[PDB]
Amino acid sequence: SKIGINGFGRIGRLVLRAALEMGAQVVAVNDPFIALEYMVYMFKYDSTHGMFKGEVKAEDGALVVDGKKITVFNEMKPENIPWSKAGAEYIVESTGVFTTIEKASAHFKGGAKKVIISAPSADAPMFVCGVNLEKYSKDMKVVSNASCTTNCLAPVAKVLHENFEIVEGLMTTVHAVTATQKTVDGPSAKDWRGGRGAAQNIIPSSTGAAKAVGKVIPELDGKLTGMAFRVPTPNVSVVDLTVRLGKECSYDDIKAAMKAASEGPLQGVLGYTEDDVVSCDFTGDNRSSIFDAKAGIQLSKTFVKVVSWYDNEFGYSQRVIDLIKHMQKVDSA
Amino acid sequence: SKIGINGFGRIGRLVLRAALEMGAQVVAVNDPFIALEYMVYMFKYDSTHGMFKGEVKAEDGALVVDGKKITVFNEMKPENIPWSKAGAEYIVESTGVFTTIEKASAHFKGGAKKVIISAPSADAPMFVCGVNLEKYSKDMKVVSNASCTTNCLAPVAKVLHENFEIVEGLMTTVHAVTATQKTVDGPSAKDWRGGRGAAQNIIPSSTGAAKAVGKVIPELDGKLTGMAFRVPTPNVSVVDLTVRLGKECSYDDIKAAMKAASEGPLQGVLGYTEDDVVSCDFTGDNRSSIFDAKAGIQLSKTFVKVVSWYDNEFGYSQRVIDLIKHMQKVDSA
Amino acid sequence: SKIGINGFGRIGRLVLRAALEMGAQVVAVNDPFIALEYMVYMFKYDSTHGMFKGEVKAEDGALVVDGKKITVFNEMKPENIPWSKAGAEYIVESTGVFTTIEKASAHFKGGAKKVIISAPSADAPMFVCGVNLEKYSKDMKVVSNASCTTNCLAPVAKVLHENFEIVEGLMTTVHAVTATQKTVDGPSAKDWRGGRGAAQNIIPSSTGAAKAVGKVIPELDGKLTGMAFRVPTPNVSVVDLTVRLGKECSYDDIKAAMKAASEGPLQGVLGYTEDDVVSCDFTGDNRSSIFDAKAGIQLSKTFVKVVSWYDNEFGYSQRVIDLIKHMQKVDSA
Amino acid sequence: SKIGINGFGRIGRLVLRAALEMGAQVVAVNDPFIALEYMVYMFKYDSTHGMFKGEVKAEDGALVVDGKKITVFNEMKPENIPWSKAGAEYIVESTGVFTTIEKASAHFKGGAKKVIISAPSADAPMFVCGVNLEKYSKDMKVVSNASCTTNCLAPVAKVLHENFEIVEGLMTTVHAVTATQKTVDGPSAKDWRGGRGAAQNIIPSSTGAAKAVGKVIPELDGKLTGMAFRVPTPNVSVVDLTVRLGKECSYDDIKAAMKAASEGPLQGVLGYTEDDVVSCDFTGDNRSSIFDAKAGIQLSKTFVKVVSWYDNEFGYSQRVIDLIKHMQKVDSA
Repeated sequence: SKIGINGFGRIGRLVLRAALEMGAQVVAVNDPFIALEYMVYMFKYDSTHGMFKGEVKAEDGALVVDGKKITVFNEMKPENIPWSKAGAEYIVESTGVFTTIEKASAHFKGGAKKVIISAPSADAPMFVCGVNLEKYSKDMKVVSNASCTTNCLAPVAKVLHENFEIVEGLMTTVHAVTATQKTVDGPSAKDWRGGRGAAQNIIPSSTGAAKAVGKVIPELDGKLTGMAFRVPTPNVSVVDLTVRLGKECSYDDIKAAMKAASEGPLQGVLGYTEDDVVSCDFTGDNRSSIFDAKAGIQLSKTFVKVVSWYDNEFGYSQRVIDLIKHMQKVDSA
Repeated sequence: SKIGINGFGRIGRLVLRAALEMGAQVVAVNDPFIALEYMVYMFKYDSTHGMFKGEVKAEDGALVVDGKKITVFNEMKPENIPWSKAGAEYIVESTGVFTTIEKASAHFKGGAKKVIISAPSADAPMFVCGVNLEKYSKDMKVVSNASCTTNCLAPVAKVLHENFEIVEGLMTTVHAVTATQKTVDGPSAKDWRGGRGAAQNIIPSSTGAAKAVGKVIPELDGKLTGMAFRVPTPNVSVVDLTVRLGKECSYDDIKAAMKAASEGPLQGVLGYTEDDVVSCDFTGDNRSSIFDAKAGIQLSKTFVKVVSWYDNEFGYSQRVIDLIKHMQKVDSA
Repeated sequence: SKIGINGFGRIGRLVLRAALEMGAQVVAVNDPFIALEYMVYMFKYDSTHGMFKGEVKAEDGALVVDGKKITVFNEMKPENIPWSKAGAEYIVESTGVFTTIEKASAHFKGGAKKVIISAPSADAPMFVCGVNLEKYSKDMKVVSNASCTTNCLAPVAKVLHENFEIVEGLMTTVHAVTATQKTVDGPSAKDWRGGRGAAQNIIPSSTGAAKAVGKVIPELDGKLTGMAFRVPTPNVSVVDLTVRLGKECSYDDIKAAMKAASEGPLQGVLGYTEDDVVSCDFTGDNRSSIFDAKAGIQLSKTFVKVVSWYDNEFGYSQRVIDLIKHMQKVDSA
Repeated sequence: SKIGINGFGRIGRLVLRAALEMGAQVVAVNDPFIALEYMVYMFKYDSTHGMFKGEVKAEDGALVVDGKKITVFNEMKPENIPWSKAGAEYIVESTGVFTTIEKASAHFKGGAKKVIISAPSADAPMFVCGVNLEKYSKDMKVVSNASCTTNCLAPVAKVLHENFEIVEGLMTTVHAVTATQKTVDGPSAKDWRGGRGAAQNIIPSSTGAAKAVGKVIPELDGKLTGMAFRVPTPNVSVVDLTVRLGKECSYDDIKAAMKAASEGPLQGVLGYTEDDVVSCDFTGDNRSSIFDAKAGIQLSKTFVKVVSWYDNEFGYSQRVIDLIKHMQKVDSA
């Protein structure tokens, strides 16, 4: 699908695993810091998701994954990456720093057609698969796939709001550790709690996730907000949404509405389970949000707490490829 | 004080540490399973709270801690413990098994004057220090000190209800691992999620805490309920309380009300901080509930989330001694 | 291959995964404690090794795994398990308690032909695949597959001794946590260090592994001994063998000898790598021992330290099926 | 004492804590990256060693700890720190970057009298308190305090060599995580294993410790070498030393020799225990090396394994202050 990836960090590298897994075609990778023999090692071994089953080798200055030759570039500034040379047209911008339309637009100088920011953007239209893809029009040059917690929250909020109306809600995500955290207490000037030892601590943290759902589902703007607790697990997180509903209902109506949407309009985005699951059961899960039927609780006919799991690395990687596929189809119709 | 302790598990051992920290007097300990020389070792060394500072030895069938002799019994059945033989009068029943009035009364067959269940009871009146100690009357022979999460929830629920009226609240506690969990996946018949590998997993779980607050503050009965997530930390937990309030207010009004209560009627039970704290900052904290001012969020003038920390092992042990000291005052008044 | 498994704990349950994976046929499972709906859950979800990809259901009092109907029994005493009724002939005895020939022999009363103890036996001949299988003769009714650390140590010691002669050696295994450990400091009367919180601690522990290599390779009897440090990882362990050799050599002769044996007589038992591997890279590995070329060190021409990884759960499960296959072939020739 | 500290990372902060614990006087701290109000916070709160007991505030551009004013500089280059301005004379250079005599000499441009590198040095004479302090002469202007693992190895190597003669030794340290590791898999160009997820993994690593002992005890030069395994614990490490000895002996002779040295010439540096200890029992331990008597094993009268614990953050910080106090005595003698 002429995909180029900028950044070979955790998201770039798993977006590449996802593409391979989904039959997609990545033709170029850019990273200023990882050299090609290091790229091979990093792609091949993964402590959370297992060793890549397939051949990964460096051959003539290209990364070669199961025969697929991927051109590698090591440019510092996006404007200088020669995307056109590899034939990379739609590029996943995963560095975390070129996230606004102006900045992401620097990929057009090297011949990119469209840029997909895999992070919240302050101004590029944000998409969540299964919720607002019909808003995408081929004239959008730079889009964003929002965050992995927005991709978990927005499914479950779409179903709750369509059927019972969300009057207001407050969310907590119990989130696995990330790369921005510290093995032992270290400096983190912009977030003091975030520099404290990640394996030792439950750490309060912020999240713009519930805010961003107000952008993906405009009717929920200003009705949701939340926070995060980082806890010592390597991956897979859980949204805990407490919501005041507009229409009286039972918990079995909430379970029935969620099962119905996982079977139809949100098939493959929203999952449904009634088992005694814990977080390791969703390592490698491709869905954006998996509603846990037995964990939620209802205090009253309009006040309830809903629980939804997400593999914060893997489901979001798979959604980046889904948004590119949707985009391509819309741009060639 | 003439305290006796039944059970030498984490609660029993740490109530012995708290007594010694607080000048209270423990004269006998019973455990059917832990022999005297193993008691010396388990009390002396503690992975979370550290080595006991002071001398701990077994001398003539007694446990001697800083010169104090503690008679040791190894009886399976309460009715068989010779409490009067050791001069033990106020028994902390900490095994978790004899929690109703009918079952805890077996201690009177051995000469006990009062029994304090250090766990929730289906029927013994439950106390939270700072919230309802004035309900205690000297004719109550069996009382309960409720649980560590109720001791964290109830102070915060009391200030919120007094000042703004709680209409409805749903609670989550992000809870450190406990002795009932498993190092690797194994059998837990009653609670299948609870048998899954504790260091690997975020584990949904139940909590009666929120329900128990309706017992302690009768006007919150049926207005509150909640759940727990067990996460891989050895100690210290956090209550995440989402509440709809009767009176409109700002978050600064909630902060002011908590600060004031921690300086006055709840001094020593409820703490207040505005620092960038994490859970390891509360290891060894003696207070029942520390309101984290900076972590809460308010969505509207009546819908807010409040975060309060607690060292689930240690604040609770100290409260058991405070409950016994209150009781001995009323009983000899 | 008419296999019956006694015990549905971690080894029993992964021996069943291994059998399915290897085309073997298990016709019965016995466990007194796990009921069939709990067996389905436990087999299906695994925090370390992933969800079973396949259908697992209870159907008419049988566990049915991908069409394979497995009869379940819930007997407390091995003598009473009716193995003959399901046609279970070779039974994997994995409970950890019926480990001597007399005790394991209790399976013959229910019609078992041969018993394979998946633990060290004090008296049943111990086998390690790739090292002493030719010692097996069809008249042996009860054999043992030794332990997962013996299955890692014995390969690597066979190669070192055949080529350079082991004069003496001392081993340390840095071992992942096991089921006998405790989430927080708890009682463990027979091993006080072993009751201390597993996620918090490096814990010295014993191991009979090096002793048992003296039984599998009789020429090394009395020349090896060692110990274990339990550390907070859920699976995959590493042997660190420090050895005084009889013949002068270089580290490159040790690497060459190990590569040669992994390519021929020890193919599939002993692996060889020169990558920058860490323990998660061997989760799911089927080999008994994987020699790490870059981690070992040589001080002198006869004194060296060798490093070998093993997935202490998975490789040993796969070897139990390999020993049964070898046995069957030898018993029907 | 007039101590200055360069760097406010884990070693810098804990050397400030140790000085205050020991009555020593620190008059200035430099860190280019950590601002004064963030210094207050990082010093006050500590996940492993706990909250500082005492008042810590920023007052007029100074860090005031228990009434003591500490002038703060934020200079990138040593030559630019105005050490004489604050009356700082003995500088603990703890950044890890200025470790040779040529690089550490940049501190004299600012008025320093002596520089103590709190890390190994390629050329500054290295000291281990208790082993070779008598080699210090007042003309040495730049010295090194070696590393925390050398401070654990060298006392134990000294008793073993004095009494039985070390012919050959290979060491492994099972080492807690450090600040150079990663919460999740990421880039570590120089050391690929060291970038893999620290809480997930046992990680082979290098150590110069054993080589450095040949510098500190010149007769062990070239007789020792070793490696490290980084494991998921926040602090406290253990040396596993396998040694061939010149003189035949029993393990009881090694125990007796260690016990005697800890009562006499190594009192305070080497500790001795015979309890069932685990690593959390040594958090905050001030000693450099605690011999665990019960964990070692002896194969033959000349081949034994010795286990010694150390709190890699804390014993080392205390030794830096002991080295400075020795130096100030000799310099004013």
